[PDB]
Amino acid sequence: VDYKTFDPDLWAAIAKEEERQEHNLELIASENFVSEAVMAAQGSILTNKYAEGYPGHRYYGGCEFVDIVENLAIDRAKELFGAKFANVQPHSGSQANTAAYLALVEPGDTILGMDLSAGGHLTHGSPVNFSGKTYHFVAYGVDPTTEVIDYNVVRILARKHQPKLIVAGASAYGRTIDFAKFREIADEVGAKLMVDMAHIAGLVAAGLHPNPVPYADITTTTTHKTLRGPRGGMILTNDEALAKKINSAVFPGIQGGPLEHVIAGKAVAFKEALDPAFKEYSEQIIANAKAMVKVFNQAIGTRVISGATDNHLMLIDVRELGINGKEAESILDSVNITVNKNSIPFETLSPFKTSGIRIGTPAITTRGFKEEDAVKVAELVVKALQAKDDNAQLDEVKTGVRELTEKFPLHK
Amino acid sequence: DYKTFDPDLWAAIAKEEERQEHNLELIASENFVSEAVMAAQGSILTNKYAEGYPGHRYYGGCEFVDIVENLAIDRAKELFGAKFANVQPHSGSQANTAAYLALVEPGDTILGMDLSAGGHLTHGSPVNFSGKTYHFVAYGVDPTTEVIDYNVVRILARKHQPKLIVAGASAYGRTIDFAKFREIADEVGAKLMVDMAHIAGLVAAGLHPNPVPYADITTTTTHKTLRGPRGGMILTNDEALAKKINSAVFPGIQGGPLEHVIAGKAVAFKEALDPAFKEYSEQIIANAKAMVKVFNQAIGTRVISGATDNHLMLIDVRELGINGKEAESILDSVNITVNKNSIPFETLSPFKTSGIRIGTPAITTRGFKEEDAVKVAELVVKALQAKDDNAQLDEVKTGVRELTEKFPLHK
Ligand SMILES: CN1c2c(O)nc(N)nc2NC[C@@H]1CNc1ccc(C(=O)N[C@@H](CCC(=O)O)C(=O)O)cc1
Ligand SMILES: CN1c2c(O)nc(N)nc2NC[C@@H]1CNc1ccc(C(=O)N[C@@H](CCC(=O)O)C(=O)O)cc1
Ligand SMILES: CN1c2c(O)nc(N)nc2NC[C@@H]1CNc1ccc(C(=O)N[C@@H](CCC(=O)O)C(=O)O)cc1
Ligand SMILES: Cc1ncc(COP(=O)(O)O)c(CNCC(=O)O)c1O
Ligand SMILES: Cc1ncc(COP(=O)(O)O)c(CNCC(=O)O)c1O
Repeated sequence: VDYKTFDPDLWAAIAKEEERQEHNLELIASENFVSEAVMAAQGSILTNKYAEGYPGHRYYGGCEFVDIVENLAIDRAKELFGAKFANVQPHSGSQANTAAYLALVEPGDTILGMDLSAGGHLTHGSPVNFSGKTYHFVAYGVDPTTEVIDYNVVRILARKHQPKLIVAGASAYGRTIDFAKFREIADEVGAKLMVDMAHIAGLVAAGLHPNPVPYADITTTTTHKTLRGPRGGMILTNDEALAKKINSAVFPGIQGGPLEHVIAGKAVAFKEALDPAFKEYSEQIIANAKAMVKVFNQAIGTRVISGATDNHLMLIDVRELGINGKEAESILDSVNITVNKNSIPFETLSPFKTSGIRIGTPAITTRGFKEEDAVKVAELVVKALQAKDDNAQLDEVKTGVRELTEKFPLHK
Repeated sequence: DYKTFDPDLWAAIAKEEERQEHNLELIASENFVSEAVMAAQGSILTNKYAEGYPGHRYYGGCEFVDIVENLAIDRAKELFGAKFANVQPHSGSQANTAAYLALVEPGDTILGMDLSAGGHLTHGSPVNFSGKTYHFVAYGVDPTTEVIDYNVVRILARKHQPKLIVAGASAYGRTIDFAKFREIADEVGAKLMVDMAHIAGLVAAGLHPNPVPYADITTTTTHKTLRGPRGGMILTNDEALAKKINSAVFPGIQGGPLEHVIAGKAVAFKEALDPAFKEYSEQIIANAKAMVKVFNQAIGTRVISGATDNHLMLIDVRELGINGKEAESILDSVNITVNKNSIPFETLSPFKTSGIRIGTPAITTRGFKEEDAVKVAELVVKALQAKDDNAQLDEVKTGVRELTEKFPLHK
């Protein structure tokens, strides 16, 4: 509180954001609320250490204890996911994927990855991203009728295009991904397989989604989604030769000094995820998501892509409400429900309007919501979107949000 | 209490805290951030996805994160006079990655400082993305003076016709003539990029010529002499480049920014706008010059170029019959933390090297003045000359203890 007097404007903004998280329903599928330990590690004196290199082999003196922290994160990662090798230095999921491609393919090589509209990430071959700029991406999508991955189409594309690498994983796909089937297709055309499990990494760790690590040549992930850790990336592999290429790619390939205080937060979160309570959290995530999907399915005007969820998220086509994703987002904001607009498969509008919204349950599950409460959130979402600027209706939605946020204090 | 759930992690963090307390941190690129910076990094801002830029995000709920990031952008602009600022780079390497994307094309010819002479890895080392992605030509320093020969730089630029000239250094103790670099770049039709990561605090305090008026793009880290959290930043005065910089950072090479880190950047920039920061920055250079004088007079330690104009020095340890890695290990055993470092025309591998690098930002932050800097330098000399006399080493340890007890850090 002493330093808060020196910079009133900044600490005032941080206080508002704390209230915002307290008083809104955070439904961004890729968000979560980290523990106090995760925040304490990020707020620690480890921010002061330069530690270029890897544990035991640094380019600086004085890394005795940073080496303990980083090996803590590596070892717990290997235990969480069954990988023989782990790199915990990527600053983000985008840095992780950048180094993974460096260890797997050459510039210009052909890569088969999920199309962004269908659910793939920017770094799975978007042409405004390094991935699409550096490599020759062929995109697979979802079936127009079922809106799930057609693995025959993936195989057809793989045979047609003879990719060096197939990428699986998604930012906006609510369904189980068949990594074994992907491995089988990659083997038929002689390609490598990279799996980006960033969104489902927590569910994988809890055994509630098939684990890609045994199948993928390289597995990448973020630490800050369903894994409920600090923001950052990680790279997993079982091949010792790839592990050497990954480590060289991360540093001195594309990064310099690692963020050791963030890596401390990773070690914190990995140990939390190894706790048996974490598995109960993860099942609650899926139970809550399925509960909301059921509410959204019964409502006309919220159309759940593929009609179901197997994991933490849902993609909602809002077009039949006469709105686009950007306006659906702002409507829900005006009643203190935070989502993001999101492209849906076969998206026809720009990535800034879109035809839908995305909703995920990890953050409300973390603050304590159960299925009854998830159901109330979805009902509130449907009500707000059907309101059509009936301000009385909207204020009732605000009331229900207020009841939910008071029933489940977060930072209080 | 949450510390009881993970005793191994929290013990390691506590040991690192004592280590910073009881060792002399002489690593030129390190510092000790304020309680406010750590509090900002340890805040709830880590929970926010904020892809995009203030006002134009891909997520809901960014009203207050937008305030924070604009605080950091605006303070960066007031500190350095840049018309545009990008505060989202996760690191200095990410900053430079986006800068190159905004300036040149893969395979283009870039003229950057050789690593041994003092340049950074991202200034064209062939094990780095820079050397792999672009055709780098290196300029170095004169062998006799160990400072930059700007006529040799002009000859190289004329000969190789680079699309881009990069100036800036990780281990160069002397003033860089950014005006001269701009002039050379203009003669051969090149763009100019300046990576001021090490001197950014000195630049902010007006103690090193400011590159922002000269460089097409200026990159920096926020965590060296700027005494901020770990991260990068990209500055420019050109509206077209600013747009290319922003697209290069996101969605070019990053995803969501680290908003708690950007909060810490905003904290640190306001600290640097305070007049005490200028006195801190002046003390940095005074302490560095004080140590250089000790090293010059000591037999066995040779200061590269024989002088410093900024925060750091390269010490050629070869006359002591050791290499930089051994010098690093000796000094660590007496609680002095340095890093081995290549010297100009380095003949050994980057993991052995012929020297060590020493900088004063961190001991200056603990409060050291020139008298105390002189004692640090004398202790470094005593330890490197100790040569298996364990009694001498114990005396060095005692002197380190007197200094760290006199200038408490985390206590
Ligand atoms: C993380 N990300 C994401 C993703 O990567 N993949 C899916 N399926 N869904 C999502 N949802 C949320 C988020 C969306 N991020 C995006 C998505 C698309 C773009 C994009 O194409 N932008 C272009 C054009 C933007 C425009 O026309 O407005 C650019 O030049 O920046 C830029 C950022
Ligand atoms: C940040 N960095 C640095 C730098 O970039 N530039 C200078 N002048 N001085 C320094 N000092 C500290 C630090 C040193 N970092 C380095 C320096 C050199 C290398 C390098 O050449 N590595 C090679 C192999 C080196 C070897 O033979 O051991 C590699 O394949 O990884 C890798 C990292
Ligand atoms: C000291 N010295 C030096 C050195 O001895 N060794 C190295 N590696 N590097 C350097 N760098 C700086 C300095 C030498 N610099 C130069 C650079 C260029 C020239 C040069 O081309 N002079 C020609 C004239 C060339 C012309 O005008 O056509 C000559 O005949 O003197 C002569 C000397
Ligand atoms: C599958 C996947 N991979 C990589 C990333 C990139 O991580 P960083 O933002 O840390 O670079 C994301 C981000 N997904 C964000 C979202 O879905 O909202 C992702 O979903
Ligand atoms: C001039 C310069 N530019 C970029 C970087 C890279 O920043 P990151 O480590 O955050 O990627 C460094 C690191 N210099 C580290 C040192 O001198 O010890 C640097 O000195």
